[PDB]
Amino acid sequence: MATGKIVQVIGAVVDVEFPQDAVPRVYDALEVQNGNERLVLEVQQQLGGGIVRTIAMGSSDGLRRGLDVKDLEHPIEVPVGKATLGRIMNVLGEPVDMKGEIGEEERWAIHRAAPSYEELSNSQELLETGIKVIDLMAPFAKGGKVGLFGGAGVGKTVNMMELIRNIAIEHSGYSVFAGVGERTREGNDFYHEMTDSNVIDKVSLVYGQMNEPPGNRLRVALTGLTMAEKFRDEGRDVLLFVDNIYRYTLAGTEVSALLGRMPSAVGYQPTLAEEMGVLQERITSTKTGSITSVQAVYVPADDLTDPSPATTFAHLDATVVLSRQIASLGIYPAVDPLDSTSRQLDPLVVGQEHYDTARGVQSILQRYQELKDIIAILGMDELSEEDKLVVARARKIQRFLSQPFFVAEVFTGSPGKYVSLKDTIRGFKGIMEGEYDHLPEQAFYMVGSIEEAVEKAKKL
Amino acid sequence: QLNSTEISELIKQRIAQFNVVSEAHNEGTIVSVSDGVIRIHGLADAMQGEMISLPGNRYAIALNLERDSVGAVVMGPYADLAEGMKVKATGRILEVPVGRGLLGRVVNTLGAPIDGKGPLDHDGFSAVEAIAPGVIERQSVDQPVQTGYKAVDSMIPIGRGQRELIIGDRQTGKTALAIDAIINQRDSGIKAIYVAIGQKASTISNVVRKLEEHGALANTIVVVATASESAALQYLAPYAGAAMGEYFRDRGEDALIIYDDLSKQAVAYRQISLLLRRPPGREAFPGDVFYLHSRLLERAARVNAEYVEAFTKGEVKGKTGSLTALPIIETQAGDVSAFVPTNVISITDGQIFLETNLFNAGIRPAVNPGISVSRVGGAAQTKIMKKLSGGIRTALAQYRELAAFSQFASDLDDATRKQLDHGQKVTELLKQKQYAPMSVAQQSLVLFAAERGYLADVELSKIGSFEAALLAYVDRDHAPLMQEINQTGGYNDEIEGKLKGILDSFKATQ
Amino acid sequence: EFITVARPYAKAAFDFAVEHQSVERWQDMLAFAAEVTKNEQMAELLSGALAPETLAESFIAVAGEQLDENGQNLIRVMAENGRLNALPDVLEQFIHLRAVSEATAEVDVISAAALSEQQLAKISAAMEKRLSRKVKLNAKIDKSVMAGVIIRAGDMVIDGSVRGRLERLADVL
Amino acid sequence: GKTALAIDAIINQRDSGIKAIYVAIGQKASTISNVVRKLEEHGALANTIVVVATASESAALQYLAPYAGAAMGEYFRDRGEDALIIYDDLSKQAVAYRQISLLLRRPPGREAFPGDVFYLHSRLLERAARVNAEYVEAFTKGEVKGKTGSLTALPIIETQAGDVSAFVP
Ligand SMILES: Nc1ncnc2c1ncn2[C@@H]1O[C@H](COP(=O)(O)OP(=O)(O)OP(=O)(O)O)[C@@H](O)[C@H]1O
Ligand SMILES: Nc1ncnc2c1ncn2[C@@H]1O[C@H](COP(=O)(O)OP(=O)(O)OP(=O)(O)O)[C@@H](O)[C@H]1O
Ligand SMILES: Nc1ncnc2c1ncn2[C@@H]1O[C@H](COP(=O)(O)OP(=O)(O)O)[C@@H](O)[C@H]1O
Ligand SMILES: [Mg+2]
Repeated sequence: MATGKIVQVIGAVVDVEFPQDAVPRVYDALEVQNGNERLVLEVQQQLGGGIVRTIAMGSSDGLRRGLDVKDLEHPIEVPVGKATLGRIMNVLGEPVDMKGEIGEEERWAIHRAAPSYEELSNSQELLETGIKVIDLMAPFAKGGKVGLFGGAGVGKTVNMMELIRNIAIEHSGYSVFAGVGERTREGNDFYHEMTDSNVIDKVSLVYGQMNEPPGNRLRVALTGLTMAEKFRDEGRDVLLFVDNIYRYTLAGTEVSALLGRMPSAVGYQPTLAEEMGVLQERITSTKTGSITSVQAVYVPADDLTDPSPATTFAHLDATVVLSRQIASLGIYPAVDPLDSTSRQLDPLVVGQEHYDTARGVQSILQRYQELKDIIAILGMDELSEEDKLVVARARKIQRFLSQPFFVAEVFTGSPGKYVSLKDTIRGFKGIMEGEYDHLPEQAFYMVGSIEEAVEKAKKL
Repeated sequence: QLNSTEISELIKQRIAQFNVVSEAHNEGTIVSVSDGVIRIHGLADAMQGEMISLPGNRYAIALNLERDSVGAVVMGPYADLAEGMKVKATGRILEVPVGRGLLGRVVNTLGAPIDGKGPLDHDGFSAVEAIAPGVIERQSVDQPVQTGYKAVDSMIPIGRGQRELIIGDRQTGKTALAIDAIINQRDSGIKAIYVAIGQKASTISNVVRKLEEHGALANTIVVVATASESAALQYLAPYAGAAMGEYFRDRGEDALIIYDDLSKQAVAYRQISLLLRRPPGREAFPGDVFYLHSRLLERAARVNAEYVEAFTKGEVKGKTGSLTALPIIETQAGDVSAFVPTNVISITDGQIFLETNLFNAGIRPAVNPGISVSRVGGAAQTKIMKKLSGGIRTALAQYRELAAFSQFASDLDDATRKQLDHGQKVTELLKQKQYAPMSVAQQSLVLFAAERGYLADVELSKIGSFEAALLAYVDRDHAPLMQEINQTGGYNDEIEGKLKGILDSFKATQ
Repeated sequence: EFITVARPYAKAAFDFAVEHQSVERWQDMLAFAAEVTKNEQMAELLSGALAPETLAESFIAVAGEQLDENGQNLIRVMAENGRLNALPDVLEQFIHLRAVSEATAEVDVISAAALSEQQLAKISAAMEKRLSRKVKLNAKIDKSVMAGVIIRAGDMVIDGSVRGRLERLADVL
Repeated sequence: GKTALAIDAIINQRDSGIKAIYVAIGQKASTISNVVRKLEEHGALANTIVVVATASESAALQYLAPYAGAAMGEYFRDRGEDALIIYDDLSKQAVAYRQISLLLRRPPGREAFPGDVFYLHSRLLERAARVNAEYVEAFTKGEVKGKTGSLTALPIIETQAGDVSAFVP
């Protein structure tokens, strides 16, 4: 039995009046008959006199005043578990693909509290990805947040698919993709490419397109986070992909502007920091399991002081930068080793050997970048015999970082390789310490581990 | 404390009989008129976006449904309206005529013809507000749309169903590029729609005259909302054009729609929102300004054969459909960090930056490479053009850096000298006259000439005459090859050898 | 203050009472409605954010001396906008509009001592021609003025008090 | 290194007879847990009080934190012994007042902070002081004589792009 009635409709903001003893709480879900379809409304504010103010999760057109409203007493609930894998869903957990109903076993509310102080894991642990560049220069911690700063054409989506595959296969976890403000064409392309690469079954996709009202784009991240939290409770390790945190911030700004709250500096919502913390704090390592996040970041004006980047960076544990310049050399993955950083790269976290190897590699590459200016301006003759050695070693290092991905086999025509942390550490330590110096530089390109590099040199 | 529609006679009516609901919900009365926005008392059954009929065969759109009154915007002249006029809520959402008959006609955003050429033959009506096809319905864009400009078609491919933002400062040629892209589709299967928002009527009349002069008007639908028309008409106008374009897309045909000055639509919507007292956001735009442009642009898409088959009830089976949108955004002072420009940049699939400095310089097309980009890229491009354009891309990339060395290039490596005199000649070649679109055969021919080093000995001052002479020569002596290239756009050794023969034979002349 | 918001309700009520020739009953009902508003528990009830209809139906319960068909309609109309506190001002504006309609004006007279009947008669006769309305004088003689008389009608004031002359003379300084 | 310079100080006071307090405002729960583990590792935890307001907790809570810590230190200060208190991200407090303030429709000043933002820190910081023996005797009601209490404070502020000229810094 419907108990409320609509009293105001102003764009996406819908006001509903309930009997004084039945006013729904905040964040609850309502539904109404918008012609021939059910329209879900999310409660935002409880006004005096039983009037509630809600944001419509859909097209608001065609709503009449006085329509009956059914008060679902639980918050927005979405299906979770193994059944979601390989399926495309909207913010409401309805299937967007034509592949029929989801065989749900549970439905979970999207709004839940963060793990308590006593539930957090009692250790810091690295999440070995199997990619040489990432595992060496920007190691992932379990439960850490990772930002992607690369542009377009730099192989971002192939890196995402490779990470999904490696976590699903080499580990025993699952992945979730949250399309916050996705472009529909790009979402279709991503779905088809994941189908071709045969990684679709391993990952669950929830899409909020740009054409949706602001509420859907704002809440769509929470649905993916809830499914990831479901996967974590089973004891696995989970990867959560957020396609643009910046669009999450903008959707929150739009919602707050619609509600008519007072704006904040540079026009953002006054609740910017808390809205960011609510999402980010649920991505942590619990005793049962951990959720790890890779989030694409956008800088509104290349201004790193803007409140959105300033808030985002406070939660990021590592930064991965993709550059088209390295892709011009044919090196893949096109990860910049000089700008990519991780605050796990510390002797007390990764150990002294890893720290020393990474610092050595970075210093060698910086020195090479310095000497390239000398080589260009004055020529190789100026270079001493010690600087020629560092130039050759830097070229060999810069080509060793290449790696063939299992999902990129259609491009290179070579089988993918998985490299453990110790293997790449030992290989780079060897290259720096002067063993393997006699090999041709092309023996390191796209080879894999060093034990495969020596084999490649034997026939190269 | 202030009054909220508490006026003496309504209160007296409520005094007499409180249950005034006994009167039909279908009607109401105007209680306020100001700046084109009216407040209506009654209309208990009104709904968002509903058309409300006014005296004089005018209409208003119900946008604010408040607890005591309905706020509506007049879609026409409003100065003669007065409070106490009766209004009746027609139970219809805003709809416009659609069909093939609209082609060649000039209509306002309501679908009323304004060209003076009589009524419109039309295949029914479609709702102005609509929902874009879902993710599963879309299909990847891999088909070319030829603008007829060497620079655009070479470095910035446009695919059928792509959204390509034309952006630049005032008086940089955005309108010229849009209308020339309209002209080039005259002999292709693509049908064009030109939507004028906030333009002055003389400019639109001149544009229509130029369209009819080159013969493209018969393939174009013109939707006009002049600067003197009600803000609601200007704001709704792009959506009507999209609805007209969606007619072809769903039936399995290709359409190209151009929105002129989306910034003017945003200004009109801001005016409407502020007159309705909705909370302002950054730069006084309403909160959902991004939603406004996003839901409009997402309609431009390519749909798979199964969506077309389902929609047409199986009458069309093997055809996909597409709608290509070319929105126009005007940056005030080269600022792409403004609000509406940032939103439109984030929405679209690519950008064509027109620069005022280059326009002042000799390069009339003024397209700026290195900042313009198409995320669809080579998939939108024909095989021969895709093969050839990489040379241009890399040549300009190299030329950009050497421009600093141009001041004192007398003392340089001869390799650098060659790169510089090649970039300069390519940049000189890319310029093109207005209203003169080049077929794919001619663009491919001149690109082949530039890339294969045949311009190495030609002087920078004479590039244009060389191009014109080559085009006339190939049009005179080798028409079949141009026909085959225009028909297929294929590339192979049998074609490269023929082109080599063409260029060697031409180089003996002129 | 509720002065500005009370005006439409007072005007509507007065026009309705005129069309039904029941002004006196309306004035009594308005006075009663204004008295219940001043009740201490009713004041807290009115301050609370109850729903308009429940607050209205609770207000009608405390009134059994109202003409329900019209008084209940009035109260429900004011309740729907939360204007119930304006009733003491609606009453005053209703009285003012009634006095304007009956072309009758109250006048206050202040003097150092009680006036004779003949002086009162001349004052009333002069004021009736000044205003072109009937007048009703009241005398509120004052301890501070030592001579003269003050005549106040509406807000127009005529001063002949010696206190006024003393202050007006010192002003020439 | 701002947090590190501070926790090091707390560790140094392990044997100096000075009590320590660590107030975490708006910090990630994992970082707070890690800092607590490090404090316990070196044995300073038995001498410190840790007040926690995680990044996800309500803005209201993130204000009585840096004041509750001041009161806990004031206990030792008034008793006549020495304490050290290190508020973390006093900036993350100021962002929280702005939210409670803008939610209350209070007119913002420079940037978007309300004019009261100076009073907020001034009244929190001014409690850190060294008091003469007479005040200690008056407060203790004669129980403690001749000892001066103290409360040292190390507020932490975070600057964008090293801009020391911003409003809050
Ligand atoms: N390729 C070209 N060759 C020569 N002239 C050109 C070319 N392209 C544009 N022009 C000229 O540039 C001028 C501006 O063109 P257009 O009106 O299309 O600019 P715009 O950017 O749309 O301007 P506005 O913002 O004023 O509407 C016109 O005089 C037009 O003829
Ligand atoms: N004396 C030191 N020697 C070497 N490394 C140090 C030293 N002090 C701090 N660091 C390193 O500085 C890095 C950052 O330390 P810390 O987190 O305390 O900085 P912070 O400015 O407080 O960070 P945040 O701003 O995120 O709170 C860590 O790698 C830490 O080990
Ligand atoms: N291992 C690899 N080998 C060769 N090319 C690669 C590899 N990984 C990525 N790429 C390149 O990345 C490009 C596409 O990157 P992608 O992220 O899919 O595009 P976008 O950024 O536009 O979504 C391809 O052209 C491909 O050549
Ligand atoms: Mg123009």
